[PDB]
Amino acid sequence: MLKIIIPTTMLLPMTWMSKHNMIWINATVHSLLISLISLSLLNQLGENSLNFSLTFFSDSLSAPLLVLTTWLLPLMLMASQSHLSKETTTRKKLYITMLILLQLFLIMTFTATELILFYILFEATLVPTLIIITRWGNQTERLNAGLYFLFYTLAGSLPLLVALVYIQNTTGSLNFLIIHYWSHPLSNSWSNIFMWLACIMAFMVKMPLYGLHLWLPKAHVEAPIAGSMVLAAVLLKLGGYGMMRITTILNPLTNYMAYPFLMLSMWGMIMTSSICLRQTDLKSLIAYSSVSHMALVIVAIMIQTPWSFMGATALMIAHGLTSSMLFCLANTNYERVHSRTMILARGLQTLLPLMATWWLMASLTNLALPPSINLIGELFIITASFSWSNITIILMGMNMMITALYSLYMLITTQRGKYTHHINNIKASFTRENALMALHILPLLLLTLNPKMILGPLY
Amino acid sequence: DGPEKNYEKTMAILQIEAEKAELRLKELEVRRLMRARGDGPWYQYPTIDKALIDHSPKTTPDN
Amino acid sequence: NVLQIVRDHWVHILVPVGFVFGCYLDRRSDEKLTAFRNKSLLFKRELRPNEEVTWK
Amino acid sequence: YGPLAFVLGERTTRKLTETSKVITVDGNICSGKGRLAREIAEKLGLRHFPEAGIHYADSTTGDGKPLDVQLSGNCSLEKFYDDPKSNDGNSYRLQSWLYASRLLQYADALEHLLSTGQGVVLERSIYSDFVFLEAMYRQGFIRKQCVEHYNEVKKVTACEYLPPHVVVYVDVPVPEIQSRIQKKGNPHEMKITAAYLQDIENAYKKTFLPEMSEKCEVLQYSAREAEDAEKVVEDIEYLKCDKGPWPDQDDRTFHRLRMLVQNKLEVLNYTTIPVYLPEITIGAHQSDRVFQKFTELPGRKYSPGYNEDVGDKWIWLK
Amino acid sequence: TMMSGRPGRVPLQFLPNEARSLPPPKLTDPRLVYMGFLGYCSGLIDNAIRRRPVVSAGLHRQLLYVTSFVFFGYYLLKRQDYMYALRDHDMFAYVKSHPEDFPEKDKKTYGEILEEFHPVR
Amino acid sequence: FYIREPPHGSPDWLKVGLTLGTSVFLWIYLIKQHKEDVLEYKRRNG
Amino acid sequence: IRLQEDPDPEDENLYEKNPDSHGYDKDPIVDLWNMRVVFFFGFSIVLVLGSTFVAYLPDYRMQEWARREAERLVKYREANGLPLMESNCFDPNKIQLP
Amino acid sequence: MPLVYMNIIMAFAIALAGLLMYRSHLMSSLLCLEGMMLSLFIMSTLIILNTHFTLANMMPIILLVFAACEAALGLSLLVMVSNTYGTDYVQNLNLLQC
Amino acid sequence: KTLLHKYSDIPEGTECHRKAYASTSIGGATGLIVSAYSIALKPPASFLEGVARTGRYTFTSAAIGAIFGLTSCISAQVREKPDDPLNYFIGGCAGGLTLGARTRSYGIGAAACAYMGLTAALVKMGQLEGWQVFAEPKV
Amino acid sequence: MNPIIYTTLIMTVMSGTMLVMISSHWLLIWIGFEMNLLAMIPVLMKNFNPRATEAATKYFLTQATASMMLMMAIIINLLYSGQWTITKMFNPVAMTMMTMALAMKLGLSPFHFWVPEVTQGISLQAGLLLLTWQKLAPLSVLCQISQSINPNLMLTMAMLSILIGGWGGLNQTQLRKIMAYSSIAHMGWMTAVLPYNTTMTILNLLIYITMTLAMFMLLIHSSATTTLSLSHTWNKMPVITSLMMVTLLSMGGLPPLSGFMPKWMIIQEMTKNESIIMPTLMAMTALLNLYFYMRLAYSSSLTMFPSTNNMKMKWQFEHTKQMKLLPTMIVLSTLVLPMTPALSSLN
Repeated sequence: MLKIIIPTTMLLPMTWMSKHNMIWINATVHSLLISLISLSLLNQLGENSLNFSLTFFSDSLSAPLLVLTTWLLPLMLMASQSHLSKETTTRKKLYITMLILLQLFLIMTFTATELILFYILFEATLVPTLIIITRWGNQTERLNAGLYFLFYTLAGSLPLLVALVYIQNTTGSLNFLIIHYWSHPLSNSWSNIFMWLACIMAFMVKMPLYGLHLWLPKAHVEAPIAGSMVLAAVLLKLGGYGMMRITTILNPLTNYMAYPFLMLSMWGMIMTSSICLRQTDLKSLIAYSSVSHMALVIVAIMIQTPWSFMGATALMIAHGLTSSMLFCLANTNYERVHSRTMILARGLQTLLPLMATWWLMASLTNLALPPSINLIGELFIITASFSWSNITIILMGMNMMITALYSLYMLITTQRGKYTHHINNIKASFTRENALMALHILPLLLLTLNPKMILGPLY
Repeated sequence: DGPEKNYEKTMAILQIEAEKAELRLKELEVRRLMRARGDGPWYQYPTIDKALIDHSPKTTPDN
Repeated sequence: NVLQIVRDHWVHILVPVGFVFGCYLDRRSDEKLTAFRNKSLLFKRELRPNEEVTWK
Repeated sequence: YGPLAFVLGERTTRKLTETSKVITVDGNICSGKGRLAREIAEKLGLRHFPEAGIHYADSTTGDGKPLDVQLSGNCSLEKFYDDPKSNDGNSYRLQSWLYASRLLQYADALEHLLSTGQGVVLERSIYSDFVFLEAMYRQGFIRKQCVEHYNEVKKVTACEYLPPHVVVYVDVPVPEIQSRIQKKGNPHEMKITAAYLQDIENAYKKTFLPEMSEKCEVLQYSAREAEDAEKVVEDIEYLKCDKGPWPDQDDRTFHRLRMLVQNKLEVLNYTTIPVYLPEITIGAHQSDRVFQKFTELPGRKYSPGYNEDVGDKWIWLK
Repeated sequence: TMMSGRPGRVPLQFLPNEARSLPPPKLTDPRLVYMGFLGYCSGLIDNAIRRRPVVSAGLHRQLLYVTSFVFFGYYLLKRQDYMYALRDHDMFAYVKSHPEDFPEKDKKTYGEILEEFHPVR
Repeated sequence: FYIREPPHGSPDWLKVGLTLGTSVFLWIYLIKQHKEDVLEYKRRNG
Repeated sequence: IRLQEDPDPEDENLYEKNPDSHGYDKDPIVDLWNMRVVFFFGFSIVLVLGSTFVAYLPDYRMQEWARREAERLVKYREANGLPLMESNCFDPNKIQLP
Repeated sequence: MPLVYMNIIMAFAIALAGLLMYRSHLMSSLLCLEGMMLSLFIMSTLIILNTHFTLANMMPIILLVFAACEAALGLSLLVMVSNTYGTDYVQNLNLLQC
Repeated sequence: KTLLHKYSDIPEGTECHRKAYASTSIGGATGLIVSAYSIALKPPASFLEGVARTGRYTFTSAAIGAIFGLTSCISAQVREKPDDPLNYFIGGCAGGLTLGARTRSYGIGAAACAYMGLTAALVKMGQLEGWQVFAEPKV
Repeated sequence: MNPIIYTTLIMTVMSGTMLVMISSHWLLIWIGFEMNLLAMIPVLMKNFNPRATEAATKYFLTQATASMMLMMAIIINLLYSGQWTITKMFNPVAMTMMTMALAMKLGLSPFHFWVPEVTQGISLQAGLLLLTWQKLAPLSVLCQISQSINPNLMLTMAMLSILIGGWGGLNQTQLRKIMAYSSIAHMGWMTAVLPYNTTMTILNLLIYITMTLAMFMLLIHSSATTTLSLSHTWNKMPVITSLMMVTLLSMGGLPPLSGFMPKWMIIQEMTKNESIIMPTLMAMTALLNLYFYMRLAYSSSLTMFPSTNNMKMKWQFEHTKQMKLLPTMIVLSTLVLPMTPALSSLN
């Protein structure tokens, strides 16, 4: 894994020692080359994981996420170029360094073979994200959003640290391979119940769960474009990755303990999709849609069936791409009109035609038009839940309908109608923004042709 | 590279980690026993040195 | 004008050198974990003539 | 200078002599104080510090050439003369910056006196700066809260330093000062109102002269008497101010004072007290812009001696 | 506590002569390299604090930082290895001396053992 | 440029020499110690 | 309440100074080369070369191997009359029931 | 333990309660500190004399020496407090809070 | 510690009156300690005011303890399930409601019900499962 | 204070601590504590203010009561055992009294009331000495007598310390009081593992000393004693405030910074002894310290507060005095996590 890690680390000295003109160019070029290197990890032996070393391993679950992060870094730099132009060279380099540290931490989290190291790196991501949000946000609420994000995540995580240390003491090892191979069943005792809660709750917080999702809207709304992109695409997926990894330890109690979170996620998906219908801010609407899709992912993980896990992996990747693209599309309008109110900018299809097509494709993926990977994941999850209970179809179908409604309502309001007369600052879309949208869309559409890559280990 | 490389490396990694887990549990047990009993090198708390005592004839016989 | 080009565009050598170094260190770690190179019960074979390791 | 030097036996008292004195020549605007101060410094063999201006710190730092107003001072005396009651707050910004400059100059003069033993002659000082502030407040140019901020800064800062031994006040009647201002012909100065000068004089005589006279003796000279610089120097030579702080001061207090004076930032620490008066409070964006501009100024990016742009060399081994 | 009262421990000795039996830390150890990296970061921070050129000024000072950190790290690593080796030595000796407390367990193959199957339905 | 001579000014050649010499001595001492310890380890453990 | 600089007008359109801005910077040369770097190293290299690399990635998932083994097993079991799939994953004899 | 040990330990307890329950003056609490020191001297002396710990008959004298050192420190602080406030009242040590 | 031994010794779900008395004693002791600390740190103006504050705090604590013990024991009896933590949860929520009544605030009552009931259920679970708040050093 | 006298007094404080950490006789340990108090009182009042005198008086009274209680405990142990050696304490009442005295010296709640007041009254340098060096001797004495300590009392004091140090800091806008409350919380963390593993207490003490030295030296460099005064520092010396933000994050315990390792190892050691509720409550309560750390960071570096015009003069000049150890202190406080296994050296 050092083939990827070491170059990512060298990205920092290059960025710091690069000329003021050339920071973005060098960062983008070398990040893209690193992403190209990451594509080698997609080749996964079916039976066994790629155990590169004692510290690091990759499987059919970690590989797609690593590729996603490496891909995301250059898109994040491209998106963040515009609003950081006025910033001084040192601050721009610090922002790029925060992004690079975040990528390094995420890669090590995904490839780490020990749960304690995974915890250290997974919590470590808070610092760069917190710094980004609270230093390069454009609103007074960036500080409160940072406090909420940090404290929600830490309150979830710390009991996880206690539980992991206890597991290390009892089983004797926190290496995932040994844990999987031995994996003695849990007993239905209050102590084991609370251990299950401690293990699950941190990832339940990271993956916005209904009742623990309040941090996500504030953080995504108040964060800069790059921070929103990472939070939606990758940081949420850390919870899913950990929950899929951690579920091995808690085999039997999961059936008994799943019902509260299963019900919360299933009803919350409807609740948040309905929330999206009446939201007045584009970023907030995108965030709530993210919440709903991650609720679908949570249901898939809790059910603990192979098809559900494959759907969860596919949905994680597809949603990361789609939500990042949606945030970037909203950010372009925000830069042009300097407001996140949906009503303020209208009829943008006439003014900016190609951005309208980008919006259409992003919304279609959001509403799971087949054969999109979004639909593949959602359909697999839906079938697994149908096996879990035939009555599940009602809520899932209602959620599908509400998702289509809110996605196309966003598209109609922002990109359709008569243009807002007074707004005169709309200017022809730059090649950079269209290139960012295309870089988002094309990999998602291409991944449909070969869907085994994003279908996870159980495939 | 061929699958045999990964197969063998996984075997080696598993052996190393399992040995470490067994050693960790053994260390925990050993420390518990030593602390409870005090019969081992660890947890040997200090006691007064017998060299300090003076055995020379005292002022009074009955000492 | 090479002296000028390299003096202000040498930063482009860091990350590829990083990739090279990473490959080297990964091969070293593969060296470390050679215990059951050909001692498995599945891939254990008799070394073909002119071979010392199955690189496993 | 350092604590180690004092431990070794570097003592201020030995270097100081009868010549070692701080002489402050004060007066109203265009009172001729500069001429007498220069003559006194020349005759008594004392270093002369010209009156602190907006750009004195620029003179003492870096190249020594004045920097742009935005980077250093953000205040204009000409603006104060033309528009005394501007909503910009230029009046109190000017007054506070001038007090800061005079505090720095007093620190530098004390450092010179305590390092080399040579006396220093100053044109006005931190102790006399309140005269202009009171006139501004009386004339309505500045608000009461600005006066309170000035009082807080002076109270925190001025106490540390030792007052001057000899105060020389050159007194010129205000109408003659008006005629002098007309004769000099500076357009902005001509706008000075008579009441403002009268309040300057009132502050001086009612408050400064009595308070200074309490500590030591003050030599008050009329304009005709001031012209005879030799007689003034003789008067100074025959002063005996046994009362006052300097005879009380010993080597320990001199060590403390020299340590304070050497560290200019410590001297100016409380000039930046976090009192958010609109006049002197600078917003975050403007502050960032101005600080970036100051950093880009030649010779200011790095610590002195490490700026390659201005010709510093051997930085790698320096 | 623990190793503090180990018999034969000379007071205020960083490395006992017994440690020399253990292999010395390799000068290319990753831990020592990280200590040198810490020294380099210390030099950079010193330059930043004193407002000197961060990466070019004071090469002698940065060299001294790196050398001091590596020099102390070598001995710190040696002592750490010695302490862990002492722990392992004592643990194995105690296991040997108390066979009853650490009994060998009968090894049953998974065929013999019965583990209940919980269906994921 | 500066009217007041820079406090650092020219390099303090005594300070630079002492720093570089101390670094060199520490490195040489470390290398000799490593060689000695390797010899001792091989000797005691054969 | 404070002396602060006027809010900067909406950042000057990069089109005004350079009509073919391409975004990515104020300086046109860096704009062109940034666009070229992005397009080349993502579209031409990562998407096309990377997509080809994924498409022809060697089948280490053993799908074809599994299919061939299944074909062999089906042929043998049908020829010998043995059931196509045995109900017991592991041979019963080796298991020792309580 | 004989009853004299009871009485001396009771004296220490009483002095501790007195010191921990201030009223107005600081001198009284310094006197309670000195009383605690006297009680400690008496206890140590009784123990060392009953047990014939010959080389420990000096410990009370060192205890007294450091008790007087503490008393001197207390008085030197009380003088400054009185100078700064005009009284030894404890209520004037109120500038520092929490 | 004798009061804690008194509360523990009575079998759960039995002798509800004695259990309530033990809980009331524990609440009274805790209230007395809190009142002492309040009187010391925040001085009372008069001896009568100090007595009033002590009485108020002590009665609130005693009422909380009495309600908790009475409700928990009665629930254990009626449900007939002695070791269920839900009985302790019900007792704790009743204690929180009593605290809200004494403070004459609904919000205090509801927050106290939630937190105190959860804490009491956790305490019962610790009894059942042998959880150690303070663990003897065993390493 | 003449610098020679100051050097002598500081050496006397350090010598008292050394006597505490070097003596096998209870009398000499108590003598070391008394010498520490005698030397420290003038040091706290090096700058003469009424606040300095008030802080010195409060400190003297609290430490004198602690010393008298410690001497009574020593005498009781002598009465019931006849031994002067620092070892297991053979009388439980003496052990309780000694624990109370040593906690009062360390400022462990419910004996914390003096720490914030004293810290606020004294200067930043005297505060650094008070909150880093003074902690050493009582912790050393507690480590030597850890076996005799009743775990319940020490753990109760530690938990109360954590809670109170977290709560009080939330309400503080004065940097020195914030540091005092954070010190209370971290000391509560250190004493929690004293019954279980002393090496963990030593490791936490070292990390805490490094972080507190870095923080106090940074504040001295910025000459800030209030949050608003620290707010201006971004205009003059941004690097200082950025490093302060990093050090604050380490103090909060966030991974991957070095502040994480002490909490990590304390939790591990407590869990090994079956302590699960106590570590969970301690870790959760640490979030409040994180909260006020983050508020300070927001004020100092993450957000740019309004400055004043006179700062333009300060831009021209440069900091005269250099604290040599500050960069290494920052690096150790923030970037030492990858080197935790080295916690067997002090072992």
